[PDB]
Amino acid sequence: ADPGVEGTPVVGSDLDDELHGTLGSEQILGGGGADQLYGYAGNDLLDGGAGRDKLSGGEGADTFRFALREDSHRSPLGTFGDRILDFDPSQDRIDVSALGFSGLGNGYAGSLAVSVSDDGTRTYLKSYEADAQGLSFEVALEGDHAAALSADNIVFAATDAAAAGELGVIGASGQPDDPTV
Ligand SMILES: [Ca+2]
Ligand SMILES: [Ca+2]
Ligand SMILES: [Ca+2]
Ligand SMILES: [Ca+2]
Ligand SMILES: [Ca+2]
Ligand SMILES: [Ca+2]
Repeated sequence: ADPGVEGTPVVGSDLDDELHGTLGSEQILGGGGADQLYGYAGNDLLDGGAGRDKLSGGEGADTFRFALREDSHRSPLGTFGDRILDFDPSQDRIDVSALGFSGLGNGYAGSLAVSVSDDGTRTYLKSYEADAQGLSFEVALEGDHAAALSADNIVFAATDAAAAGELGVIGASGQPDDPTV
């Protein structure tokens, strides 16, 4: 075995990249260009920067923090929402407080309302808060686990875990039939 990492933010910040990271914890920043970022194993921190970025968190509890208000957002000019390949909605988290919103919008089961492209292709998650300038937050996911997304893994509560976990999904009811045929 021989290390010699070609990834990490050390190279290609302002232009399109292919960064393959280590099997340990890292801070990954894409910078400019449509980057292909791969965090792999370890608890990683990931920012995309300018452009529509394609990114994997990999194994470990990852933090998709993003750079500024100008990252993973939509504006009247067009969308710049990033494209996450393998987000784990149980283990990983996505920050949005400094860049998008602090109060979650419309949604149910402790979530934000999800969207799909069609029968296939990517799924999306949207925030329904926007700036008066039309700067809103949306992000695309191609793992198609929209059915498991929750606002619990969307971190706007300053990473404080004193609250949350409030669910009322539990329950049972029925209308039984009694045929004799
Ligand atoms: Ca780059
Ligand atoms: Ca980028
Ligand atoms: Ca890593
Ligand atoms: Ca980006
Ligand atoms: Ca990882
Ligand atoms: Ca992960």
